Amino acid sequence: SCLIPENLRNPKKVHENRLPTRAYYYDQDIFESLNGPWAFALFDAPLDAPDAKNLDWETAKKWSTISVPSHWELQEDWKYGKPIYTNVQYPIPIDIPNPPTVNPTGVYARTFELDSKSIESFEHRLRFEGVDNCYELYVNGQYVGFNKGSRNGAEFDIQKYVSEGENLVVVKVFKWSDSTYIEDQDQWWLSGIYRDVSLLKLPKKAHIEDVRVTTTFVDSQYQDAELSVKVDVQGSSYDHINFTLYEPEDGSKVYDASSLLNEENGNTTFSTKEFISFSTKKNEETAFKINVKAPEHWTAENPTLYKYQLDLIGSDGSVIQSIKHHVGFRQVELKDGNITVNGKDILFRGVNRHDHHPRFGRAVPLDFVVRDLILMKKFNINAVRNSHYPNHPKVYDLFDKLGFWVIDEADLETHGVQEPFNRHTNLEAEYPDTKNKLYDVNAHYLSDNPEYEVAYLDRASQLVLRDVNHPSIIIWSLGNEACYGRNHKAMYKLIKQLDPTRLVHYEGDLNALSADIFSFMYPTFEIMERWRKNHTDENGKFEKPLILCEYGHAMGNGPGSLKEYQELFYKEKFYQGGFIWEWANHGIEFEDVSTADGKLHKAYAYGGDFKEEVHDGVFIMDGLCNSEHNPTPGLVEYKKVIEPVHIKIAHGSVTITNKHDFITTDHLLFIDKDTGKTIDVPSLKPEESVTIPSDTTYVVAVLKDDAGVLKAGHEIAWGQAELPLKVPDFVTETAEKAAKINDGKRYVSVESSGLHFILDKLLGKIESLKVKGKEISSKFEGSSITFWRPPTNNDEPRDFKNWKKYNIDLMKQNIHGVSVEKGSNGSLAVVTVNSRISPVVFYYGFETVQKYTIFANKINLNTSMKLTGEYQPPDFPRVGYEFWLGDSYESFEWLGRGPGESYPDKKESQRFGLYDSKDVEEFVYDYPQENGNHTDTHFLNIKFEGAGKLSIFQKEKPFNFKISDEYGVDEAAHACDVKRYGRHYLRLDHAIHGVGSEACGPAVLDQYRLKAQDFNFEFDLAFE
Amino acid sequence: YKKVIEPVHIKIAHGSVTITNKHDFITTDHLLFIDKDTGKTIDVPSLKPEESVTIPSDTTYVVAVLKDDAGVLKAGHEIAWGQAELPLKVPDFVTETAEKAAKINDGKRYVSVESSGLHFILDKLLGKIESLKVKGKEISSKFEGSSITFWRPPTNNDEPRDFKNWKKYNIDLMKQNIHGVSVEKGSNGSLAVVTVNSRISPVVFYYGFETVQKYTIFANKINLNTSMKLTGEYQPPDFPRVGYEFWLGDSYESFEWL
Ligand SMILES: [Mn+3]
Repeated sequence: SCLIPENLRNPKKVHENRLPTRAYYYDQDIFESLNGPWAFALFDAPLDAPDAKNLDWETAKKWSTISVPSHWELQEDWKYGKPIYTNVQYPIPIDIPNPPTVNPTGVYARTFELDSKSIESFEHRLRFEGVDNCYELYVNGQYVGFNKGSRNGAEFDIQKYVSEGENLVVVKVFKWSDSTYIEDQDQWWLSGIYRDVSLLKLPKKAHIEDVRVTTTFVDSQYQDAELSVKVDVQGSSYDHINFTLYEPEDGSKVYDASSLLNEENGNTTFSTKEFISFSTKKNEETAFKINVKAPEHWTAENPTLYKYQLDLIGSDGSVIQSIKHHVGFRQVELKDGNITVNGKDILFRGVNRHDHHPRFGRAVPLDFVVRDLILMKKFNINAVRNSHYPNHPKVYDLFDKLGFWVIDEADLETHGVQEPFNRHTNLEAEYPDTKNKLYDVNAHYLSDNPEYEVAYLDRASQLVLRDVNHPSIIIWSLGNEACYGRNHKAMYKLIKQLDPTRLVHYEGDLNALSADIFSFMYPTFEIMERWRKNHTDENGKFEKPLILCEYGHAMGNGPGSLKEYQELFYKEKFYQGGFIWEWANHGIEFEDVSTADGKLHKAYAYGGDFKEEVHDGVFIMDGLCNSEHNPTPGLVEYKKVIEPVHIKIAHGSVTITNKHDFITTDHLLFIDKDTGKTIDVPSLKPEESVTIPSDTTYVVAVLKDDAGVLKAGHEIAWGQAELPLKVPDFVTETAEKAAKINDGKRYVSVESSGLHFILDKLLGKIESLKVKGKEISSKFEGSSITFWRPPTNNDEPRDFKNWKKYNIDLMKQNIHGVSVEKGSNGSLAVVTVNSRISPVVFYYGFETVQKYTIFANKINLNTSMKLTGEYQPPDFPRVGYEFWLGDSYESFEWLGRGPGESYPDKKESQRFGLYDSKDVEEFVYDYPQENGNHTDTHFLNIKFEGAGKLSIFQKEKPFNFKISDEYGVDEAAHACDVKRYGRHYLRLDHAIHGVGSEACGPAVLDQYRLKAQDFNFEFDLAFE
Repeated sequence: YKKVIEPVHIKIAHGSVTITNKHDFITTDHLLFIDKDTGKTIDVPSLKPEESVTIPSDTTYVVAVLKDDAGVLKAGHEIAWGQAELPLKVPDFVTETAEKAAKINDGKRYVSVESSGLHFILDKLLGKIESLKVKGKEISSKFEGSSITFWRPPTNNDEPRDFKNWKKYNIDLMKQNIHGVSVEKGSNGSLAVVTVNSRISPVVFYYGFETVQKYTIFANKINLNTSMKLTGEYQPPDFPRVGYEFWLGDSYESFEWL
C-alpha cells in the first residue's frame, strides 16, 4: 500500500529514536514549557501534508494557531471536526494493520530561542507527555524521530539539531495507525497534542538519567526495612552521589490544590529535618542499600511519606543535579492467596477513573484531577484504577500524597475485534465465567498475533518504567478487554523482570496464567461464588484472590444493590473488593436545540449528538459523578455502603466495628445525634468492635481535625436505629355536620362546611377536592391509578421492553359501577367506585374497588386491586395515584428518607429524618429519566399558601412519593429538553420497582422487583 | 399480476409460435393475434380450453388482442403476449484506437489524462472520479465513502429481515480505502491505463472486497473493469445492490434504453 505511509501500517514501528523510558521527575530548572499557541494546519491525509524537511517558519507563520495542549475536535466552532463516541465497535474498517487511507493529519509548528551558553551547558531534549494517535518530529527541517502510544510519554535527543537563535519544531500528527487497533477504549475518539510539551535542559558533562527506589521489609513482622536506591548516571564528569532521607510527615498532613500543585523551586530548601545520610565514593557503584529502623508505613488510609534529596556531585564538590522526591515504606505481596500490603490483606473501595473534562476532553488540567481525588476521598473511596491507560505523569504524586491504592494500566484495548463476531452470531450475553471462549476465537488478530509483540511489550515497558517509584501503585495491569494471547504472556514476563515488587492484573486472562490476581467485571453473586468455590481447596486455601475491576455500572439512576455486593466482600477473605465503573459521565458541553423550548441551551453530549456514522449513544453517561464531575445519588449511595466503620443500633446498644484495613478509630469523633453530646469510644483496631449501652437513635462518626483534604466535622460513617411507623396524631372530625349529596347522571357532589368533593362517575376522576382552602384533583389520562415511569438507563435493555410490550403505559380505567351512600360513623358520605384497570390490546388487568370515605377534614381512600386475566407482565414500574396540586401549593415536607431521592435497592444512604423541600437541590440527570422518588415515607405534608398543610399517610406501611413539575421525560434527550406544566403534581405510590444495574450487569434483584400481584392499600388525606 | 395470470400462453422458440388457451371456458375466437415484427395478423385456429397449436414463424414478438369492444374492454385491448428471448448484442460502437498525443499528469493526489475532446481526473486518495468530460458530455462519481455502493432504500418487504441484516452488517457504511494507484501510458490504441487497488469494507467490520478498478482510456470511450474479491470473517448473507453512482452533467436532458 503506497497510498498509506509505511510507518502508519507497521505494528513493529513503535517509535524511531525515542529515548529509553525512565522514572518521571518534574524539575523546574530542567523543564521548560513549550505549551501555548502553535502554527497549525489540518490535511485530509498524509499525502496532502507538506514535507517537513522543507517547511520554513516563514511559511508556517502564516497558518492559524491552535493552543497546546488541546484536542483538535474540541475547538471554538468545531473548526477541526467533532468528537466521535464508540464503545466496542471500531470507527474504522478492520484491515489489520492498515489504517484508513483518508487519515486526518495535523501539522504543528512553533519556534524557541537558544543561547550561545545554552548549547554549551546543556543536553537538549523534547518531552511529549501525550499525542494521539502518533507523530513524526522535526527540528530545523531535520527528521528527529517517530512515536506511537497515545497515553504514554516520549523523549527525543535534540542536541545534534539545534542552532543558536531561532529553532523550528514541527510535529506531524496522525489520527489513525496500526496502533489504533490496540487503542479501542470505550471513550471519545479525540486527536492531537493533548498533553504538555517540554524542552529539557540537562547538565551536559554528567546528569541523572534514572532512579530506582524500592522498600522491602526484612522481616515477617514488618518492622525494619531495606531502602534500596539505584541511580543511573550518564557521563564521566562526576565524583559521587549524596542521599538524604528526611524525618517522615504523617499521612494526616493537610493539603489543598495549591500545595499539592506547587512546583517550586531552585533556591527552595526541600527539607532540613535529616534522618539518614549516605555518600557514595569516587569510582564506586552509584547505588546503595540502607537498613532503616522501624519506619512509618505508607498506606492508602495513612499516606505517610519520607522526603528525600538525591545529589549528583562533581570533583569540586558542587551539586551538578538534585532530585527531590519521596519514599513510601510499603510492600505488596501475593501472600496465602491474598493481595497483601505490609502483610495485610486489603480491601479495595475503588473506582475506574478515565481522563475526562466536559470542555477539554482528555487534556485535563491538573487542578481538575485534584478536584476529582478530593471528591473521592470525601466519599470514602480508597483506590483507583487508571482505566484504561496511564494518566499525566504528575498525577501519581497526587495518589502518593492523598493515599489511593492504584492500578496503573497499560494503554491497550482490543475490544472491537469482537463486534463483527457478536453480530454474526447474534450473541445476547457475555458472562465473566464463560466469555473468554468467545474472545479466544479472535485473539489471533492482535493479542495472539506475533507481529504485535513489540507493540505490546512497548506498552508494558512504557507503563512500568515511567511510574516505578510511586508507592501508591501496587498493581500493573496489562490493559483491558484485549482477548488473551502470547503477547500478554510476554508482557507478564517483561514486567516481572522490570519490576519484581508489584503484582500483575489482566481481566482478559480468566485463569490468570500470566497474572497474579483473578478479576471479574459485572459478575452475578452466583458467578462470584462458583469461582470462589472452584478455587478454594478442601483445606480452605486459595492460590489467588478475586477483585472486581469493574462492577456496579453507575449509568443513570443507579446502581442498585451495592449493598449486596459489599456484604459479599466482607464475608469472604477470597474477595478483596472492587472498582465501580465509572467515576464520571464523559459528557462534552455543547449547544443543544430544545425539544421543550425551541431554543438553544447548554447541554452535555453523548453518542449521536455529534452525528457520528456509528456511535454507542448514552453509554457515555455511566459515572457516579455527572459530566461536570459533581456527585450523583450513585456516589452518595456508594459512600454509605463502603463506609469504613459500622454503626449498628439495636436493643439499647450501639455496636461500632472498625472496618479499616490499617488505621484506628482515634481520629473519629462519635456524636449521639439525639442529645448532641459525644460518645466515649475506645480506640478500635481493624476488625475490633465494641458494644455501648445507649438510648440513642442516631449516631454519627465524624473527623476530629482537618486531615489530608478533609475538614474537621466531615462525616465518615453513621448508623440509625430502625424507625417504627407511627400514625400521626391527626384528629378526624367525626362530629355530625349536615352534608349535601348530589348524585347526578355523570357527576357526584358532596358538599359540607369547608368541603367540596366532585367525582366524574364516567371516568373515576376526581374533578375537584377542596378542603379548607386546599385543593387537589386527579391528574388523569386514561386512569386514576397509573403504573408507568420514564425508563432509567437500567430499565432500557429488558424491563422497559417488557413494560412497553404489555402496554403498561396505556393502562385504562373502565368504570363499571359507582355507589353513593350517606355517611355512617362520623362519616359525611361514602362513594365506592368499581372498575377494571386494564390496558388496550390486553386481557390482564385489575378488578378495582376504590372506597372514598369522606369526613369534614379528612378523606380515607381504600384501594383494592385484584389481578385478573391471562398473559400478564412479570412486574410493573410503579403503582399509585397522580394528583394535580392547587394554585396555592408552595412547598412540601416529609418524614422518611432524605434529603435526596431513594429507591428499593438504592436507599440506605438516605437516613430517616424530617425533611423540607426548601433545603434540597433536587438532582438533575444528564440523561432525563425516573428521578425524585422518596421511598419508606412515613408521612408527607403538602403546604398551601394561606391554608396550612395537607397531611398524607399510608396505613401500616411506609409509601413512595414524588412531587414535580415535569413531563416529556421519556423522550427528552437532555435536561433542557424536559417539559414543564403550569402546576405541580403529586405522584403518590403504594410501591415502586427497584433500580438495579442491568444496563451493564445484573437485573434488579428479586426482593426489589415490583412483581405482578394483587394490590391493597389505604391512604388518608388529612386537611389541617 | 396481469402478465403472470394471462389466460393465453404465447411461447416463441425455434421458428415456432406455440399458443395455448388457458381459459376455463371460452375459446380464443374473440382474440386477434398480431405478429408485432411485421404488423400483419396471424391466422390462429379456434382453441378450446387447454388446446394448443404450433405455427411456424420468424416472429420475435406476438400480441393477443381483443377484436371488438366486449364487456368493459375496448377493441385492441391486450390480453396476452409472448416474446422470443433476446440475445445480448454488443453495439456497433467504433472505439477510436488511432494514436492521439495525450498529456498524462500524475500528481501527488490527482491524476490527469488530457487529450483532444477528453478530460479525465481521478482523486487517488479517494478513488473518486473528479470529472470525466468527453466530447461535451460530463460525468463524475457521486461519492460518499465509496465509488462502488451497495445500499438501497429498504422496501416494505426488505424491512422485517433483509434490511435488519444489511443494517447489522453496516452495508450502508461501506468505505473505499485506496491502497495503490498505477498510472501507465496507453498501449493498443489506448491513451492511458489507470489502475486503482483498494479495499471496500464497512467501518466496524473485517469483511470486504479486495478491489481492482482498471480504467482503460480511449479518445471516445472508457473501459472500466471491476474485480471484487470477497474477503474476511463474519460476512453478510446477501447485499441489496452493487454498482457505481455517477453525477450527470448539467447538459443532461433524457435517456433511452434497450
Ligand atoms: Mn436535547
